[PDB]
Amino acid sequence: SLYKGVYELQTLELNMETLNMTMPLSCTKNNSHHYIMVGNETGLELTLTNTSIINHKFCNLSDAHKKNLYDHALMSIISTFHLSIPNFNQYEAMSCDFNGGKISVQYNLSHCGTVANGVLQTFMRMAWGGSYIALDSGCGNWDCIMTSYQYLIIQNTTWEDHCQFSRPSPIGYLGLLSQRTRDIYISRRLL
Amino acid sequence: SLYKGVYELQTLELNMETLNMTMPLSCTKNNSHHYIMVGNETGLELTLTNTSIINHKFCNLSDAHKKNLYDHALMSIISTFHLSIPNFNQYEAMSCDFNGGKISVQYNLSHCGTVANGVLQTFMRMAWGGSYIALDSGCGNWDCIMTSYQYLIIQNTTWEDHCQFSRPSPIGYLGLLSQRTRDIYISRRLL
Amino acid sequence: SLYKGVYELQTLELNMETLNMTMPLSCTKNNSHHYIMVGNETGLELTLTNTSIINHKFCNLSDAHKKNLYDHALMSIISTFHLSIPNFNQYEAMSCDFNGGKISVQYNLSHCGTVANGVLQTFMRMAWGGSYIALDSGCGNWDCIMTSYQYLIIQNTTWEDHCQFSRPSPIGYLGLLSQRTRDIYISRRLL
Amino acid sequence: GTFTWTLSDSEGKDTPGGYCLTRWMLIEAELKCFGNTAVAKCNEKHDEEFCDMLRLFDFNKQAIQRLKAPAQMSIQLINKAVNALINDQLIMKNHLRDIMCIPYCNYSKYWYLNHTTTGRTSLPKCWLVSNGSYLNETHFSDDIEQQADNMITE
Amino acid sequence: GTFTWTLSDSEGKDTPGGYCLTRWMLIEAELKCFGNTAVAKCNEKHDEEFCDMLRLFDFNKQAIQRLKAPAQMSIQLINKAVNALINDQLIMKNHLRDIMCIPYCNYSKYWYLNHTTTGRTSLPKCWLVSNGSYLNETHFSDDIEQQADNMITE
Amino acid sequence: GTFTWTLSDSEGKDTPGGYCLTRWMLIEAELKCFGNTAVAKCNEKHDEEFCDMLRLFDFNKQAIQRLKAPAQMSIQLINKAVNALINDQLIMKNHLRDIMCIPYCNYSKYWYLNHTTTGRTSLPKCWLVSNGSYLNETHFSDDIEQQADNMITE
Ligand SMILES: *[C@@H]1O[C@H](CO)[C@@H](O[C@@H]2O[C@H](CO)[C@@H](O[C@@H]3O[C@H](CO[C@H]4O[C@H](CO)[C@@H](O)[C@H](O)[C@@H]4O)[C@@H](O)[C@H](O[C@H]4O[C@H](CO)[C@@H](O)[C@H](O)[C@@H]4O[C@H]4O[C@H](CO)[C@@H](O)[C@H](O)[C@@H]4O)[C@@H]3O)[C@H](O)[C@H]2NC(C)=O)[C@H](O)[C@H]1NC(C)=O
Ligand SMILES: *[C@@H]1O[C@H](CO)[C@@H](O[C@@H]2O[C@H](CO)[C@@H](O[C@@H]3O[C@H](CO)[C@@H](O)[C@H](O[C@H]4O[C@H](CO)[C@@H](O)[C@H](O)[C@@H]4O)[C@@H]3O)[C@H](O)[C@H]2NC(C)=O)[C@H](O)[C@H]1NC(C)=O
Ligand SMILES: *[C@@H]1O[C@H](CO)[C@@H](O[C@@H]2O[C@H](CO)[C@@H](O[C@@H]3O[C@H](CO)[C@@H](O)[C@H](O[C@H]4O[C@H](CO)[C@@H](O)[C@H](O)[C@@H]4O)[C@@H]3O)[C@H](O)[C@H]2NC(C)=O)[C@H](O)[C@H]1NC(C)=O
Ligand SMILES: *[C@@H]1O[C@H](CO)[C@@H](O[C@@H]2O[C@H](CO)[C@@H](O[C@@H]3O[C@H](CO)[C@@H](O)[C@H](O[C@H]4O[C@H](CO)[C@@H](O)[C@H](O)[C@@H]4O)[C@@H]3O)[C@H](O)[C@H]2NC(C)=O)[C@H](O)[C@H]1NC(C)=O
Ligand SMILES: *[C@@H]1O[C@H](CO)[C@@H](O[C@@H]2O[C@H](CO)[C@@H](O[C@@H]3O[C@H](CO)[C@@H](O)[C@H](O)[C@@H]3O)[C@H](O)[C@H]2NC(C)=O)[C@H](O)[C@H]1NC(C)=O
Ligand SMILES: *[C@@H]1O[C@H](CO)[C@@H](O[C@@H]2O[C@H](CO)[C@@H](O)[C@H](O)[C@H]2NC(C)=O)[C@H](O)[C@H]1NC(C)=O
Ligand SMILES: *[C@@H]1O[C@H](CO)[C@@H](O[C@@H]2O[C@H](CO)[C@@H](O)[C@H](O)[C@H]2NC(C)=O)[C@H](O)[C@H]1NC(C)=O
Ligand SMILES: *[C@@H]1O[C@H](CO)[C@@H](O[C@@H]2O[C@H](CO)[C@@H](O)[C@H](O)[C@H]2NC(C)=O)[C@H](O)[C@H]1NC(C)=O
Ligand SMILES: *[C@@H]1O[C@H](CO)[C@@H](O[C@@H]2O[C@H](CO)[C@@H](O)[C@H](O)[C@H]2NC(C)=O)[C@H](O)[C@H]1NC(C)=O
Ligand SMILES: *[C@@H]1O[C@H](CO)[C@@H](O[C@@H]2O[C@H](CO)[C@@H](O)[C@H](O)[C@H]2NC(C)=O)[C@H](O)[C@H]1NC(C)=O
Ligand SMILES: *[C@@H]1O[C@H](CO)[C@@H](O[C@@H]2O[C@H](CO)[C@@H](O)[C@H](O)[C@H]2NC(C)=O)[C@H](O)[C@H]1NC(C)=O
Ligand SMILES: *[C@@H]1O[C@H](CO)[C@@H](O[C@@H]2O[C@H](CO)[C@@H](O)[C@H](O)[C@H]2NC(C)=O)[C@H](O)[C@H]1NC(C)=O
Ligand SMILES: *[C@@H]1O[C@H](CO)[C@@H](O[C@@H]2O[C@H](CO)[C@@H](O)[C@H](O)[C@H]2NC(C)=O)[C@H](O)[C@H]1NC(C)=O
Ligand SMILES: *[C@@H]1O[C@H](CO)[C@@H](O[C@@H]2O[C@H](CO)[C@@H](O)[C@H](O)[C@H]2NC(C)=O)[C@H](O)[C@H]1NC(C)=O
Ligand SMILES: *[C@@H]1O[C@H](CO)[C@@H](O[C@@H]2O[C@H](CO)[C@@H](O)[C@H](O)[C@H]2NC(C)=O)[C@H](O)[C@H]1NC(C)=O
Ligand SMILES: *[C@@H]1O[C@H](CO)[C@@H](O)[C@H](O)[C@H]1NC(C)=O
Ligand SMILES: *[C@@H]1O[C@H](CO)[C@@H](O)[C@H](O)[C@H]1NC(C)=O
Ligand SMILES: *[C@@H]1O[C@H](CO)[C@@H](O)[C@H](O)[C@H]1NC(C)=O
Ligand SMILES: *[C@@H]1O[C@H](CO)[C@@H](O)[C@H](O)[C@H]1NC(C)=O
Ligand SMILES: *[C@@H]1O[C@H](CO)[C@@H](O)[C@H](O)[C@H]1NC(C)=O
Ligand SMILES: *[C@@H]1O[C@H](CO)[C@@H](O)[C@H](O)[C@H]1NC(C)=O
Ligand SMILES: *[C@@H]1O[C@H](CO)[C@@H](O)[C@H](O)[C@H]1NC(C)=O
Repeated sequence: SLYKGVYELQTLELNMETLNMTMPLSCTKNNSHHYIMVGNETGLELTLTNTSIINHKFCNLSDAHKKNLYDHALMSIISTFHLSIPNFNQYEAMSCDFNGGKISVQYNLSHCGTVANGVLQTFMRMAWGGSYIALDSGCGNWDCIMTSYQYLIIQNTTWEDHCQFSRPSPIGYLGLLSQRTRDIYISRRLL
Repeated sequence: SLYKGVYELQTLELNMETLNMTMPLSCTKNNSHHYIMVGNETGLELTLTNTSIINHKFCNLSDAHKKNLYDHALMSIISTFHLSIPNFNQYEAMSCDFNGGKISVQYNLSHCGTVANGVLQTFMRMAWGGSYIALDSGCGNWDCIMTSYQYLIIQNTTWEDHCQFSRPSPIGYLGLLSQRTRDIYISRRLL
Repeated sequence: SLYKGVYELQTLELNMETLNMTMPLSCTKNNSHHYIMVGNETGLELTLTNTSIINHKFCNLSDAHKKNLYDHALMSIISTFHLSIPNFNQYEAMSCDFNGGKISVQYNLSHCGTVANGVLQTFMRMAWGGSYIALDSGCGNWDCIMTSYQYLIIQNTTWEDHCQFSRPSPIGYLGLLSQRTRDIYISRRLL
Repeated sequence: GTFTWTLSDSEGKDTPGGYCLTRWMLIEAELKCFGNTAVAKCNEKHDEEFCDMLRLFDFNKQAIQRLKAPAQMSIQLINKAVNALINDQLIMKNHLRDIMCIPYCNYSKYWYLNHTTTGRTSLPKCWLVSNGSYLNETHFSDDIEQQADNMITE
Repeated sequence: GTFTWTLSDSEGKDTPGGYCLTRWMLIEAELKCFGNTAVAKCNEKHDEEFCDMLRLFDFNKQAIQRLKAPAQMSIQLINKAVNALINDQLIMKNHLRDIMCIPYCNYSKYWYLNHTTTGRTSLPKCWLVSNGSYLNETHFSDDIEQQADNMITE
Repeated sequence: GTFTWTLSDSEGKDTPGGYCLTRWMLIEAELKCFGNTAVAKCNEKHDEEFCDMLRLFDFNKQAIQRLKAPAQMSIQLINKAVNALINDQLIMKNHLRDIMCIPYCNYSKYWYLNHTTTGRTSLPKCWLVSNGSYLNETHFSDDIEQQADNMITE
């Protein structure tokens, strides 16, 4: 395609895999499974599913912090995710399991103005590349965002070629870095 | 009023009522009463007064979050207000009552460098247009502003034509969103 | 030095000590002792040392807030410092003691994933003027920053002419203000 | 970051640009259209309150039009989106000028020059207030003269 | 605040100030260099996704080159340095456009004009998507025409 | 999102603009005044350390004058207002250049070109440091040449 007779239209497509060493890269495999790779050899896997892995209502973050045993980058990503949830006020909605240093978070997504809505809003920004196929509408709906799936499960995993549906991108995580603690409610006089 | 022969000076005034559908609008009725309207339905009434209404030192935020009977927008405004208070260190100054989902916050303002100054400091920014009359001096004194009133009471209320002194404006609320958590003290080693 | 025949190169140095009445100023005496000055008559001394002054693992921030005997600017600086530590998860590493209104914090630094690295990263930015001599390597290491000293002790002090190695400057503190709560971990489900 | 929201009021116009404040966005119920040259400065300048208000009004219009309203109102959309629509440090400048007894903008009233025959207008600038009173035009008449010079230059 | 990171690529070039994307930074493409006239626009404008990506790639290159790598990867460096490299409110604008069913940039594909004989190019602009489909080159042909009209004046 | 604080040193001058650093704002130097042509660049430039320092000094001057001091000083004012005076990401850039063993500005020393007969001056640029050693005036002589060419163009 020539414009003005002398200017030819040409296109680019950036390879963001090369950014793996310095930044978290997020992508989508299919409707339910999405991933955030932290370099190679490690990352998080976010699944919207009807099968729960945690049947209890504990999130022993203090014991996990005392023992360490976890990858600090993955816990940083989890902290950014949770602090990016707006108007989170149901502590039983979120349960965890950090035994042995692993990461295994479960948000109970069980219509407008609810905890599941905020969790899905943060989920689709953490995986902005291809999350729209997972949500019921994918557009024209922010506050009443919803998914038929009942649980959002975030688990540490290993690096594989997951990025089938959307290319890797750090844009979702880097965008959510500014959203931390902006819509959290106060639970104490002294935070 | 012509300049350079052909350029006429002309003026416009913005009607920010129409922004009610998207964001809060804060404005002042008299020196003792200020308002933050959310929608054409709800909002917060902020009164500087010598009359207490709670008369106890409890603020059960966690139970209110558990019951989830409150308006999320109003609790978000309350959280922004509290997190915008610089150097808040006396939890006894703030009392609350969220029984049945209502909002009833009370700050005890009973000269320079203490909690009453910080509460007034955030108050005169949350309702920026027209809060200057409520204070002893509109300007000149900043690091310790004072008012003769002893309590600041924030209560959820229904919508009414309240701004008689200043027009509605979102600027007071939108300014304080970046002020959240910039001057909060640490209360725990792990926040 | 003349350039283009007529343009003479000239230089100026800014005396930032005149900014003391509005903001903190950081400087360095030697490799171990560094200072933050809040105007005159007060400030913080940050000392890298192998001699600990606190043997217990308490800090008791809430009691200090309740008694309210401390300088608010210094406690604000301490809060900014602590909230600027990335990935702080070992609460026993930091002890402190505010008895009588003083300030005395002690970070236990006893080589890439430990709390000592985060504490040193925040330290060399709060005292950015001359902290490079305080470290094992001047530059080229960020994630694995280390110093041979085992403790970082932050104590309130008086004003003297300490700024021997580097000039007073607000740049480190003003830079760390945007860093508060940016790289913290979640400890409770409801913050 | 900095503001990025782009105004879109091009359909039906003489030129592809500008922006029109409709009857509901203005006191006294008038329609005011500003050309492409005036509104194009909002893309670059970081110290214009009127441009921030234009972005806020346009965002309100687009959000009401294109996003489904929740049953109960939420202020969740403006909280995230504020930094892309306004410079909050411009609000900070006006608050600082307020507390130091300097004239400041409260974002209500604005002034602009209007060419008599061509109808060309400048980007509106905010009418400052001190205490409870607007400034007279004599307090900033030299700024109006400089604006007239700028319009004659272009 | 505002991005400040500066691109540094001048060795072996006919003039300083350009920037070159290598084969590793591109999907199924070879080395591609953009002159100083286009890359220098990244120092001022606040609404170009490509400039943000250039700063990200340059920061990644410098960080891998100059900083000692840890045993296990840490994301502290980008978590501190992100606001100096990119405009996060540009990401916010693109996401707001996405939820509003407006075409938006996902930061993957970009387009530029290229003079056939001289080889000079414009700054690449992002190719927008909507519900997984790229725009079809007729949805923004007037933008391409305006871009071509901008280079002839240079 | 962006600095907005405006400098005002118009009294007694031959032009309304410009700004003057007194002998108290400088180390071992007398009064130094810079004209409108240089200081006006601070309104737009997002990567000039000297402009940020000018905003800090002006804010300090007006703050100690126009606001009542408390009995014991508070740092609340700068803690809120830093983002309206300076670009914190410029400080982040200098920190990043420091840790990567690149020359960086510590915000102490600046250089400018002064015309011999006219007295006109450039906007001062920061003199960089590496491991406590300033650059030697030959490490950036081409930048000085470019600045001289820029003023000759003006
Ligand atoms: C980096 O920079 C820091 C800060 O400047 C610097 O720290 C200082 O180091 C010096 C030398 O180690 C310290 O000097 C000693 O301090 C003790 C403690 O007293 C001080 O504090 C009390 C209040 O708590 C004050 O009342 C008092 O005036 C001091 O300020 C003093 O006791 C020492 O004085 C005695 O020893 C000196 C020899 O070092 C004698 O010259 C002096 O006359 C005193 O004699 C006493 O000691 C004898 C045994 O040594 C004894 O026989 C006598 O009977 C008598 O008791 C001395 O002043 C100073 O306190 C440190 N200050 C700070 C702020 O920490 C670091 O040293 C420096 N490091 C590097 C790399 O250079
Ligand atoms: C921005 O938007 C565009 C358009 O919506 C989007 O482009 C799409 O990206 C996906 C993911 O890369 C592409 O899907 C690929 O299609 C090819 C077809 O040959 C497959 O081979 C790919 O699968 C292989 O490679 C994957 C990655 O290594 C492996 O994980 C997989 O197992 C296979 O080996 C993959 O399915 C899709 O073709 C494009 N579509 C278009 C129109 O270009 C882009 O991803 C979006 N980018 C961002 C940053 O979100
Ligand atoms: C910015 O600064 C300006 C100047 O200080 C400030 O203008 C003032 O705004 C108030 C609020 O609108 C005006 O007060 C009005 O005055 C008229 C006089 O006829 C009254 O009729 C109005 O009351 C009616 O309408 C109210 C709102 O619906 C009702 O609540 C009331 O019951 C009445 O029906 C109202 O009192 C005042 O006149 C102006 N003054 C000037 C100098 O123009 C402006 O409000 C500030 N804006 C912001 C955003 O803070
Ligand atoms: C930015 O980088 C430059 C270059 O690295 C750096 O310059 C150095 O600053 C220090 C601190 O001012 C200077 O040290 C001074 O040197 C003279 C030499 O005669 C001494 O007299 C000074 O000591 C006296 O004054 C002190 C208080 O200022 C007293 O505490 C002391 O007891 C003495 O009375 C002082 O040591 C050093 O000379 C310069 N070096 C150069 C190359 O200019 C600058 O500090 C850095 N700025 C920042 C903000 O980091
Ligand atoms: C996720 O949240 C949902 C609720 O939103 C949880 O489901 C609820 O589980 C409780 C039991 O813990 C159910 O109560 C039970 O109801 C049955 C039928 O009335 C009754 O026979 C039992 O004695 C008990 O009262 C509740 O009905 C059920 N509600 C829904 C919506 O299913 C779910 O357990 C949570 N999942 C996890 C893993 O936390
Ligand atoms: C992560 O990014 C690095 C750096 O871009 C990639 O490593 C490069 O891989 C190519 C292809 O094999 C080599 O030619 C380069 O020399 C490598 N560069 C460096 C600095 O090591 C790496 O392939 C990426 N990893 C993944 C899993 O995609
Ligand atoms: C999305 O992809 C994942 C990963 O391939 C699929 O999960 C796999 O499903 C197969 C078939 O049941 C199992 O054998 C694998 O063990 C699963 N892998 C994991 C990691 O869970 C998933 O089914 C796909 N989703 C959809 C909707 O097609
Ligand atoms: C999630 O992380 C855990 C903890 O690091 C992983 O389990 C470890 O796996 C390594 C080998 O990769 C073993 O040497 C460790 O002993 C395991 N630790 C424990 C406590 O069992 C786990 O594999 C990761 N999960 C996934 C799905 O990759
Ligand atoms: C809140 O703002 C909306 C617009 O966002 C206002 O509704 C408009 O009201 C005018 C006057 O009646 C009508 O002509 C418009 O058609 C309405 N617009 C819409 C989109 O409904 C509403 O009046 C404002 N509410 C208050 C209390 O002032
Ligand atoms: C400010 O206005 C409010 C109401 O507009 C005044 O409070 C009212 O006082 C009357 C007379 O006692 C009561 O009947 C109303 O119930 C009160 N209303 C509310 C909402 O509390 C208040 O007195 C006014 N203040 C001043 C100083 O004039
Ligand atoms: C608001 O704070 C004031 C000041 O602390 C409280 O008044 C004190 O109450 C105690 C307990 O009855 C008395 O011993 C003091 O003498 C009172 N001090 C003053 C200065 O009056 C007041 O009770 C608090 N109000 C509420 C509602 O908690
Ligand atoms: C503040 O909010 C409370 C709780 O929503 C309001 O009280 C409720 O009012 C509704 C009708 O609007 C009733 O159906 C509920 O039963 C009420 N709840 C309770 C617990 O009493 C209250 O009216 C609001 N306050 C004001 C001043 O409007
Ligand atoms: C802190 O800053 C103040 C304000 O600039 C300095 O006080 C000035 O000191 C000089 C020299 O004595 C006087 O000529 C000025 O008149 C003073 N100005 C004011 C407003 O007091 C003070 O010196 C600085 N502090 C230190 C320790 O240098
Ligand atoms: C650190 O702060 C403490 C507490 O303010 C200072 O000790 C006080 O000093 C004043 C005089 O300056 C006395 O009136 C107080 O009684 C002291 N309080 C206590 C609890 O001892 C202390 O001097 C400061 N430290 C330094 C090194 O200056
Ligand atoms: C600082 O931490 C070190 C360990 O990192 C502590 O030293 C340990 O003390 C325990 C007993 O409490 C001994 O069993 C260990 O052998 C010690 N380890 C080392 C490396 O010395 C030290 O006590 C801590 N200091 C403070 C003041 O809490
Ligand atoms: C958390 O701690 C409690 C303490 O009673 C324990 O019962 C529970 O099993 C722990 N949870 C996990 C997931 O380890
Ligand atoms: C501190 O400065 C103030 C003026 O700001 C002065 O009155 C006081 O005496 C000074 N104190 C000391 C110890 O220098
Ligand atoms: C900095 O300079 C000192 C000598 O003053 C030298 O010993 C040290 O190795 C240098 N460090 C670096 C990082 O070059
Ligand atoms: C400028 O003047 C013309 C004619 O008086 C008028 O139609 C137009 O509305 C004025 N400008 C604006 C933007 O109101
Ligand atoms: C503001 O105006 C009122 C009169 O409406 C006056 O009483 C008050 O003193 C003024 N305040 C200042 C600071 O000038
Ligand atoms: C503005 O000018 C009028 C006369 O035109 C005068 O009455 C009024 O007091 C002036 N206002 C101020 C605030 O100076
Ligand atoms: C520039 O040089 C002239 C020479 O007379 C001097 O008067 C003036 O102060 C200098 N200006 C600056 C900013 O150094």
